[PDB]
Amino acid sequence: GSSGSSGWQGLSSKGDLPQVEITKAFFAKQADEVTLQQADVVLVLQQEDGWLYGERLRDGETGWFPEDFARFISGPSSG
Repeated sequence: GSSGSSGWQGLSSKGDLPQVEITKAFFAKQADEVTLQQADVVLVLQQEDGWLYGERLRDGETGWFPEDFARFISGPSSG
């Protein structure tokens, strides 16, 4: 299959939310900040001029992550 598991299905709200790839690890210092790795994926949840909140698809950790440490894959389209 694709990795085992034993818990809840998930239960989360999301669709086409914005995603950014962490160019470099982002060691969380605060209690709101989440630790990210290089070339990671985080589902943005709340965009705050300065900090971008999301949930790491890795484990599902939801914290605050700066853009400087990520690259908007697709969101602010042009067309």
